[PDB]
Amino acid sequence: DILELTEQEELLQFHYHTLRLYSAVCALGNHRVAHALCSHVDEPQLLYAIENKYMPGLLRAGYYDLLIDIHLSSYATARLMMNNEFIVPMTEETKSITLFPDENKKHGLPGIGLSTSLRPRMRFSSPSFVSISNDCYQYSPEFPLDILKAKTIQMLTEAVKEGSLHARDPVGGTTEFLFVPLIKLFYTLLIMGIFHNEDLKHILQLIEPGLLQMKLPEPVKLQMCLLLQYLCDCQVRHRIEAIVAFSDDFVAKLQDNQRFRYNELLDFHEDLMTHCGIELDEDGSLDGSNDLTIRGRLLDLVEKVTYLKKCSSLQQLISETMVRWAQESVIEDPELVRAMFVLLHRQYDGIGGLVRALPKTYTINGVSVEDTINLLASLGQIRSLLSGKEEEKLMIRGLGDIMNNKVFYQHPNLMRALGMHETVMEVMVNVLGGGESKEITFPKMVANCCRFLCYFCRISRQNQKAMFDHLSYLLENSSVGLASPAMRGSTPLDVAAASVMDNNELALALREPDLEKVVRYLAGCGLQSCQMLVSKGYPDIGWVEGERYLDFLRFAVFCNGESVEENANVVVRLLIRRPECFGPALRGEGGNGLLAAMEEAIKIAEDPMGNAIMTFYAALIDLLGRCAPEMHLIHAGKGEAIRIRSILRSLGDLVGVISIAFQMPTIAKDGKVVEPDMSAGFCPDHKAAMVLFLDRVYGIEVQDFLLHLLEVGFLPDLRAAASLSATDMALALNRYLCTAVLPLL
Amino acid sequence: ESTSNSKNVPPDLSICTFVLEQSLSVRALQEMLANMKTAQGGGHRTLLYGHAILLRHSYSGMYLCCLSTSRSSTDKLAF
Amino acid sequence: GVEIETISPGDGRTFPKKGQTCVVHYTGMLQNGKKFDSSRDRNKPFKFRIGKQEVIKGFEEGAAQMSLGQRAKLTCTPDVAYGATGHPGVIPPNATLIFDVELLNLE
Amino acid sequence: PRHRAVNLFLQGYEKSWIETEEHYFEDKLIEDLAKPGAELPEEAMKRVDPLHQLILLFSRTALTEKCKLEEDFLYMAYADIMAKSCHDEEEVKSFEEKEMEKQKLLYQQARLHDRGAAEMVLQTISASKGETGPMVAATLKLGIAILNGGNSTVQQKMLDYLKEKKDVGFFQSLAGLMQSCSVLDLNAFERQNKAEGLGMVTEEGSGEKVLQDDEFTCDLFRFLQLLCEGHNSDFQNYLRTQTGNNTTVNIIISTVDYLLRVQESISDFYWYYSGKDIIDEQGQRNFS
Amino acid sequence: IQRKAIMHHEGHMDDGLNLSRSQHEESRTARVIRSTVFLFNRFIRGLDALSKKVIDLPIESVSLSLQDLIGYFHPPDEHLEHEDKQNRLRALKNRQNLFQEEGMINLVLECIDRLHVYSSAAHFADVAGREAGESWKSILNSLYELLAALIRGNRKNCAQFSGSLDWLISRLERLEASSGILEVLHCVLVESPEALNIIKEGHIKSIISLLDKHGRNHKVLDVLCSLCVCHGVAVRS
Amino acid sequence: ECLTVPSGEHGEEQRRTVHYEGGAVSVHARSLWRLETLRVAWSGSHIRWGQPFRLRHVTTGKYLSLMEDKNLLLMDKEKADVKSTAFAFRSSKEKL
Repeated sequence: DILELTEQEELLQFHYHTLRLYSAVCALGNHRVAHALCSHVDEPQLLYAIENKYMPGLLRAGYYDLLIDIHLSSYATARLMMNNEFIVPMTEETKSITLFPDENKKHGLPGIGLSTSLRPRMRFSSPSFVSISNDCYQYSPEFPLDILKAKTIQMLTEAVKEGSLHARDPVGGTTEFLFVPLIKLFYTLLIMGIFHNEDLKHILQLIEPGLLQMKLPEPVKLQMCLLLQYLCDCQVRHRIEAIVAFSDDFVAKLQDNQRFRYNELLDFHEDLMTHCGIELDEDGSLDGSNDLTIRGRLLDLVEKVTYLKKCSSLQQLISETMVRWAQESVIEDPELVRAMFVLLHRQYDGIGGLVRALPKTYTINGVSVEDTINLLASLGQIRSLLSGKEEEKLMIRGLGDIMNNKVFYQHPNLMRALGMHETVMEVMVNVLGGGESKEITFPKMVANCCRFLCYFCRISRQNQKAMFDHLSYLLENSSVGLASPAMRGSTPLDVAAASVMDNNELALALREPDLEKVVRYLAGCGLQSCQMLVSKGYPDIGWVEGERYLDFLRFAVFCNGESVEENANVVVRLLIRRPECFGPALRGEGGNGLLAAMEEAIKIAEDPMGNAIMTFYAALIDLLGRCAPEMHLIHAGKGEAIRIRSILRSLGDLVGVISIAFQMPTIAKDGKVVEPDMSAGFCPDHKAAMVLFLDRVYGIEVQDFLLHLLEVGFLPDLRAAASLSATDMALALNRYLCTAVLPLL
Repeated sequence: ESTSNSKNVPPDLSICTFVLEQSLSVRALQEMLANMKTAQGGGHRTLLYGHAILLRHSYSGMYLCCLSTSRSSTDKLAF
Repeated sequence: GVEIETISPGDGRTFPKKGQTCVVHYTGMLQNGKKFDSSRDRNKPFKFRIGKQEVIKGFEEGAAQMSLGQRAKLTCTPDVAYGATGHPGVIPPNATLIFDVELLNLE
Repeated sequence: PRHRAVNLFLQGYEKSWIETEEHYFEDKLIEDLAKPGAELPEEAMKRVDPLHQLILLFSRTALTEKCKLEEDFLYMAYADIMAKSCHDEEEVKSFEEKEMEKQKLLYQQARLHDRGAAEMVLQTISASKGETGPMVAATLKLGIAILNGGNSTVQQKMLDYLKEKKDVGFFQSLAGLMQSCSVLDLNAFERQNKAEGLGMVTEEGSGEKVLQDDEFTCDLFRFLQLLCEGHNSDFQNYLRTQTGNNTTVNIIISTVDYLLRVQESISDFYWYYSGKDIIDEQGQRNFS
Repeated sequence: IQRKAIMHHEGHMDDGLNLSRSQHEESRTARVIRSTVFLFNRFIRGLDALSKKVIDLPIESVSLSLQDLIGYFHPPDEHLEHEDKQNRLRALKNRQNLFQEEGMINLVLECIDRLHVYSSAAHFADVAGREAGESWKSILNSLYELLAALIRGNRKNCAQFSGSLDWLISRLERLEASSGILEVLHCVLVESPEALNIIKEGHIKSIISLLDKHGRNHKVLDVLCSLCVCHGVAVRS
Repeated sequence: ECLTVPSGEHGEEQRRTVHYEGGAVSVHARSLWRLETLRVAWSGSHIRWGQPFRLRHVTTGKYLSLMEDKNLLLMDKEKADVKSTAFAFRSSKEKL
């Protein structure tokens, strides 16, 4: 039997631990385990188990935990995760809500009313056990909800009647086993949102006039505090929806009142606030202090919200019960004390709750509701998988699904408010945290931290600024493996460059120690070998080292068409304080031997890599040229300009680089018909670094130097003349010659 | 612990350093039925001949006592 | 092989068509009196289309033998089962199944 | 209507402008309501006051070290609540109104510190070893609210606590906090004035970024000054050497170096402004 | 960092030993930690030198030292004030860290545990002397709790014991055995993924066969629960 | 860079090397030495600027003793020197 175990040991403990194993093996969301355990325990078995009054308390608690963790555990967790968000669509029912029910306006029932927030999708399944699929999603089948709704409230009325009667024989052992699983199931059902309408009205009639006046132990107090927290969250959501309705009507009213008064000199030209100043600057300027007669409704609804409530509502009951609980006796279990005082402060600081909930509120259009729901489900899956071995494929699928969504680029502020930045950051930290070799190497989270985030969002002076916070961690762990720099070499440096891509303020805000770090990482590549693509061993691949660091420094030092002097000074100082390249032409010096380095590279190109050394040197000289001070563009008198110019000119050798810029390994490549070597050989834009350094430092200050050079790309000019074939060197040589604007001086 | 001081075999002193404690008279026997400590002494009282003394180990933390057992590789009535 | 032992007769001539669903209230139990699955206690009948491999071959063949309103008592050899691998976590490998289906209606 | 930024614009109007009514409300009211003496037990300690339990919870949370101070919101809210409760502060009665205000402040300070409020502040300061988070700011605000006017009782309690516990990490944390204090940082202003075009045209963020935390530094130095107010001289002798503890640090010397730093920064700012004619408003605010 | 005294006659003048305040703080606690490490190391080294095949083997000294070590690493109990419990926990953590980073002893404690070649409790006992062969459970449970409390503080040596994967398989056994060390290891900390993923299909099947062979132990279910989600960080990680 | 004795089974087998290495060994103080005085009565004096005292490692019984090559390399407790184990403390000034 089962009730015989109430007097026999060594079996109650073992069965209780078996129930604990059944619940724990299906924890934190599972698919196969839930359906498999739906066979060992059944719906009528669970109904009879929760129905029995003489069941031992341990088995009662175990069965309640098993039912919760099998049948109703995933959607409850998803709703608890997404409760703090307040995504509200635009519908005629959304703006039809009122802050107060009627003109009586006493307190209003918290759970009773109309809600329109975008909640996650309810969808259960069936166990079947002779079928295909039904496991990947839609967890353990719907244990019936109407009979649960009736029975839970029925035997909760029975339990509160027994507690008020103060009997000496509870359902289980002490009253803890009687009350804790019941209130736990009630709270789970409530946060699922199944309770509503007359059932919720009956619940409020049951737990108010209520069991709070009775005497309860500590875990029951904790669960009631959680229930009151949920009620206050529902009230805050109702307030947010009322604010959404008001800010939907009043925004249109003020839009008309601003569109009609466009221009009807002037009164300070209105500071172009009509057209060039209609943004958040106008929104801050169009306050309710002193502007037109529209502010009457603004003040009226400010008072309506700040009636100190939605003293006259559930707040006084909550505070009185909390004071009585604190007065009754000393309280152990510091989690209970923390929850108690958190709830008390939340009741006394409803304005704090409002100002917390306001920034995360967003208004989405009614046409993309389904797409927003799909994106929210994808984010819920990502957050469930947050903080794997084979879950990497599921995360890849989720990220790919969130890639092809219109809401991502059409609503970047909503994306930032939803906080995917910290989610992806935590995922990346968990993936690469540990050292060694980053065992689960599949860097798509870096592509998502980059790519659409900070490309399609266009920063708006906010997204790139928020991304700038994790720059130190991004550049510190310069891992390897991403396909964006062709082969390995930099997975997060693309994100670091995209953070400061085209933001002058962020480039100015870049700290000197970060640049010092990056300079040290560049200087760490003081080695050379004859292998194909070796890094520390195993020269396997025969298909960039410090070129990625040089590209990041170029992006950090040159924003728009302009060269940041403050960054350039420290960059050039730390470059000349530690030589990097290995120039054989200089030999005795640290490096920068461009006289013979490119010749040796082009000689070893047709030898047993190739474009790697030439590209590295080109990136170095391009960084140096973009690092040069602007020649008379802003300042030409004196002061840290001729100094840096002379320092750059010292590297004599760089004065004469005609034999490199106008060198003739032009190579027709395709020529007549074949041999279009893209991989090995100098690029048409490889001399763009040469001409950029020349224009930035020396330039054509006189026509004598131009006549000495005659034609700058003389052999490139001959190659372009011979290109009159296509699909060859000419495709990029056209761009290279178009970048040669220096004749227009 | 034999101590000859021949500069080549050092002695040990940690196992020998004792710290004494509250010294009472023989007529101050305590243990009136039951008795924690609740000491009634200021301290730093100089030990006089005949006072009951308590020894405590500075390292082992315990108290030197006369065990209720016997033998200890001896053949007598001793403890 | 189907080893139908009919306990109660039904229509006597009704057979399930290809485009029809067999509404049943099966309570199939494993050997040694072990009830691995039950569809009646869930208060929800089972639907499956014949010829679409939506159900195990033994259940499909057993439904193709009973008539309308015919209470049946089927058994399933390990041929018409989850194979030598078996259903993970519920069905042991290389085991037989016993079915006691009761078709309520045919649609 | 799709880009209804009014829902975020109203946040600026609602965050502080309407918060003044609630700030005038609660605080002292809830502070005295939740501590009605020994409650109503109807029965030695009379089941302990609720805020005594709260202060004990905060003290035992600060005692449970994790080599890192957390970001608990309850500490923020309740430290602000006690600070506002204890800081209720023309020609009036020089011997009647002033004495009544002093008596009310002493009563509020006694109510707060009779339940180990000094120990909580001391332990929280000793926990964060140089981390200049907002928890240290809230704790220093509570400390200056407690020591407003320089009570001898709270000073004696802190002194005897530090003597009996031999707390060494407290002075090290104070030295680290003073070392991590910001400076005028003329280079930040030089980078700031070269904004988008000229001036804050983009208006993306009005953050200071030139004088980071002046309020935190002022609160810390006011706490240090109130710690030795009234010429107690026991703290003055203890704070110089800390002869009870094994490690000796001189907070007076570190204060001298911080004075040197701010003096050098102010002199550099003035010399950068030298040769100019009219002081701008931003330079005026930074100088003030 | 590797230097030497050397310095014939006069070495380098810029040399001065800056004394550190080891009196107080460490004090009596660290002193008795070092002395207990010394005594235990010498005693168990003499034991294992004597344990090399069949002077008589000490038994009473072994029991006394084991009981003293049990009392040394005892849990601080729950019927005490919070500050006293915290001080006791901090002292115990310092005890464990000084026991570990110094002469580890735990690695050769496993060498003492290695003598399971007896497997009968009757023949080795009477070929090697008298009694013994039964107090091994005290050793296993006591130093299992030692290792548990040692890791329990701040992620001390989870990877140090997880590196003994072969000896983890050796500890995976069903012959007069207690699974306390496995339960405490799985409960205390995941640390590197090894401690929660080197339990392969073979290990799971062997533990399941331990349940099948022996009776309903009711403790194997607890460690199997701990082999699932440990700290909440196993949210499908 | 405090004086350190090797461990991890290196000790009690070699047990002679005196590593001048610091790091994590410092606060996890394996590098600890207990000093003893020749005098018995009033052994624990405040210690003047110069007086001999024997040194023994807290984890290894090898007494600190000096060899003829101006290096210590330790020595057993039962075998100590008369002038290479005294280790008289030195005042603020050199030259005796």
